[PDB]
Amino acid sequence: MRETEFCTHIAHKRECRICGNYNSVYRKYGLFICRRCFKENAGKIGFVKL
Amino acid sequence: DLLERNDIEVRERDKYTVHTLGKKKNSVAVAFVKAGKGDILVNNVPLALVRPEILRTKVSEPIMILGESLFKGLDMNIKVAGGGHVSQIYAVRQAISRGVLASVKDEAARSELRAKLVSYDRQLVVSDPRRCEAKKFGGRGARARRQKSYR
Amino acid sequence: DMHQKYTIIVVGKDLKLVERYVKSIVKEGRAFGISGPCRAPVRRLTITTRKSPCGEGTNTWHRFELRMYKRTFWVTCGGNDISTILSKTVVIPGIQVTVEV
Amino acid sequence: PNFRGVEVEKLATMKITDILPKLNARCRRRIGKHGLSMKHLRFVNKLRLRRAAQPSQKPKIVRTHLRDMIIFPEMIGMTVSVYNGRQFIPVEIKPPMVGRALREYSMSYKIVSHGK
Amino acid sequence: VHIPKAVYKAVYAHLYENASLALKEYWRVGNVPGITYVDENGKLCNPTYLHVNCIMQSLESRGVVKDTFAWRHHYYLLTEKGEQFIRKELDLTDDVLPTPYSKPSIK
Amino acid sequence: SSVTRVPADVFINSFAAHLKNRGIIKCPAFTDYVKTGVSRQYAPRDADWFYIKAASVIRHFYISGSHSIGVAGLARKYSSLQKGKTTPHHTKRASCKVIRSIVSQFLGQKLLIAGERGRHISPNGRKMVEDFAEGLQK
Amino acid sequence: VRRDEENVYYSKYLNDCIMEAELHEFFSRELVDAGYASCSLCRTIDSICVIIQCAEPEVVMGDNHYRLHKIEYLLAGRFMCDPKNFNIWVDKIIKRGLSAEIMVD
RNA sequence: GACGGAGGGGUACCACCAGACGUGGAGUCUGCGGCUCAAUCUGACUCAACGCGCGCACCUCACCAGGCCCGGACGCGCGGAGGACCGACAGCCGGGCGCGCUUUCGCGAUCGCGCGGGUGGUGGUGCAUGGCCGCUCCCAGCCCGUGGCGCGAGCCGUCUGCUCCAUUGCGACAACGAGCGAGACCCCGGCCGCGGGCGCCGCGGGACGGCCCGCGGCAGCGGGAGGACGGCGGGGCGAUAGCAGGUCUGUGAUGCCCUCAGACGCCCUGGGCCGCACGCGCGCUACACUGGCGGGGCCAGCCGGCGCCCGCCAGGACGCGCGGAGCCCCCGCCGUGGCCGGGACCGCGGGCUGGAACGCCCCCGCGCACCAGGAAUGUCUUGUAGGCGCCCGCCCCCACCGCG
Repeated sequence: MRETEFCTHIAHKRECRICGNYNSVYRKYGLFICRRCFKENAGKIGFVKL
Repeated sequence: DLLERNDIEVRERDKYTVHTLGKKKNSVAVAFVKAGKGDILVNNVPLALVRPEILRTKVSEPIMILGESLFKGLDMNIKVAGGGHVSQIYAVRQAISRGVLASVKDEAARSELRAKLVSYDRQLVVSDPRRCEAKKFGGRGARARRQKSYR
Repeated sequence: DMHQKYTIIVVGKDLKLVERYVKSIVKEGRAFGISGPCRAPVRRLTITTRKSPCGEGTNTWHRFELRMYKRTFWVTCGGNDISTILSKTVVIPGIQVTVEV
Repeated sequence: PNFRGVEVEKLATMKITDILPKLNARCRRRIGKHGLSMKHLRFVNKLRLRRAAQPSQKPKIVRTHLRDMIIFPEMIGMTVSVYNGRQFIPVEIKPPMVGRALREYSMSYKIVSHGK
Repeated sequence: VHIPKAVYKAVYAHLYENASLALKEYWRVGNVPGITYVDENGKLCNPTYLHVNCIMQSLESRGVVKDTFAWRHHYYLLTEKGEQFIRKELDLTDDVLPTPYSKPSIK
Repeated sequence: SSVTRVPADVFINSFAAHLKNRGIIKCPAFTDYVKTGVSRQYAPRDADWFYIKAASVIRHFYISGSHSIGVAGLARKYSSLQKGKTTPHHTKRASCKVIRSIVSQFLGQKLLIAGERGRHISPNGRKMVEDFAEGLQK
Repeated sequence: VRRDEENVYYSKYLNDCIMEAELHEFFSRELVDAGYASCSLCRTIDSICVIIQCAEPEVVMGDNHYRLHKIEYLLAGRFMCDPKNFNIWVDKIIKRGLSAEIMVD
């Protein structure tokens, strides 16, 4: 059935970690968190504006 | 290269008697003096040997203004790490001059002899606070911005 | 006593929290021949994101930096003694203690 | 007229392996460190066995979505759809034409007609 | 849609035993760890994320299991009304208790 | 030390004239045809470029000594940037094959005997190269 | 200078901080209504000891303490936690007027 | 209040002047506008759009050409279990996918319908609106209590003196006390000390307009010396009040409204954003003679791993965990020749990686324009301008961009 072509493509399908957004994965330190998502979750991870 | 324990890391034994720091433009030169036979070599390299040959004449300034009897006999081994090239030479110059000063030591008016060297060259005994600045958002360089389209 | 060499490493966001855990490990270890603490060069974790969610405006950027400082303590003791030291050490929640044999 | 040291008929009857040693980097490594996919490979034997079995004028000229498969010397003599991103482009492969992707000979773009 | 009755009943049990589930949502093909089962062939197999969600949603839709959604995750908290319906599917017994039913008291 | 007192330019140029009488290394033909580097604009016209490079590697080697310098290490002493592009130039390495021959050939003459991470001078070579410097200063 | 710059734990510590943000989100999802204000997990001894500073502790226990470690069990599917290895320190938060999240709830 | 080709003072290299490097002229690139196309997904449009929304061969992906697939939960009404669904070798159609056919094979209510309802959606409206941001804003004002003055709108303090970047103060005053902005504070240097230490790195202190001289009601104000440093280090956080500024296209931020199974749902396959007169909005490299191009002395600071062996490289193998720029400086080669200036366009190969080049690099052709840039523009006062390189963000691939 659909399984024959089901998601057959193999390539990164990386997404932002907190969100479901696909762009700006920002995997700099392995934080797969989102960029627009990051502003909402930066201090908890310990980054600060200083 | 950067503030390490490289102050004396290279040399073991033969403790060099004097330790004098010279610094210009992020370049570290610790001066080690043993009061020998006229060894002013710094960076285990001769005073005549230099990256810019013309620049060497400036690094001989204590030698011309201060008595040569000082440089006639001395011993030196200086660890210079950091600096583009010319930064290293002024740092070296700060090191050796302070190294000669550390040798004078006991005479109380050591400063008075040293100030003849300050009067001819200020900053030969002093370290500058000049350091590279930083860029900001929208700026290709530290004190500029992308050219503005409309006033 | 099979005196194993243990290397204790502590990585924490706050200097105020880190100094307190460092003091306890030094304080607990005077009986066990503890080597003095090693301060790590600060580990910068800068992330720069243009603050605006949309593209409007001269993009202004948020440099969000997390500072990591790690502390190395060498101890030569038995496997149990670190456990006895553990009850005395004041545990700050979430600070990391790494036992390296 | 002679292609890569082989005359048109010689290269036409030569195997894919035969023309491969003297060829461009993309072509040599297409099978050299790689090979073909099973879908790509199957398509070959959906025209090959038809190109060698002519009963008259071809009734096939099959329409295929697959496009960037490097053409094989044998597949010379037949018209392939080489689907551009919308409509199939019928393409007859010349014998000197072989040794490059079927992508090069297919146009998915507008030629010009703007400049307003 | 073919969801095995062995995938169903064992899956219900994993959720029932811990009274909990935390799955990073997967749009399509996925394997959910923590739940494993026996196929008709006697093979130990893990279920599928697409299939598992179709049952997970159904049990929170029945109201048997309370559910939370934190962006891309389902956090399942089973209800007591749910425990009785789970027993009506598993063919298990009323005395059996979810493992967190008691014992986390802190003095 | 006098090997740190012989200016690098004087040491390297003077050492290769007797290395020419020596017949040491034997610079090959393809190497004297190829242009050094993957960023050089065109081939150096030194003609005896390989022989002049051989006086360049073993002098910097005296300072490196025990720490050792691998094939990339001597390429580092002569590292350059491309001078001809519309877009800006990012720094790149010089040619590996020409450098791999110069210290591999030097291993053959026994002046360099190496068995560590990449290459180190045999003491006989360190002494002899230093001895050429001993002749150079005084 | 002789130590790997690939210090594996240096990355691990920030993972605990995203665990902290995920925990914050986890409790924000429905336990903020239950009163969740602040969180701190402890994985130093692999205890996974979490402090849920909250306006009123009794809400999560309810009447049987059944769901108290179910929150830890939810984390058990995610991080292989064991009931009781992990702990929920839901305690009293005094001067709740000072607390902001629940004050605005 | 707001305007004013009204005045009286302030202040800012976003203002200007003394200067500087520019840009616009040249080529090249990237983003627009405007075209074309089956399709060129789009938002933005004076500062305050236009290398910007974090690196489109695929995915992303919004759009075009083709089709698969349900994932129509939960309740009742049905159909009804050897009968709900669902899989299928060949011969196919068809890139293709047992989709649907011929076929003759397997399943076993796990369900199919009818409804009511859930069902997603980078689909519309940001003049539904959240959050956050752009600006006003190199920019200081805001308001409360009590008391005054006014029928009241409002005044007063909150100031027609001086000082400060600044209601910043000091004086004086129907106002008198408060406050919130600015300050303070925090981040990194200028330097040193104590504990230490592998990784020089944690904790203190310290330049205080302190003192000198002149003026200062006084606050302040110059000239000064000592001095790591002269009276904020380089940064962040930033009031009241707004804007119908931007974003529903980041989202479990979402209202109304639409498409809800031949789907705007969701998978595959090939497109496109890399098409595209002219025009622009940033960039980049040039026009050589303080330049080349030359081998060959090198030198960092972000904070970073190397070896060996083949291959011109590109790279590849085999491995061990380990380590650094350019410009410039060298001696040379070289006549003012679109030149051995410049490096375009573009034939011929070698590779890389990726399902796949249409991405990219290297080698070898080739030698575009351009020989100092008209109006009209910017951006900046010390480690500053410029010049010259490193790293990251994104990313299989790929920087001229941006943060540093």
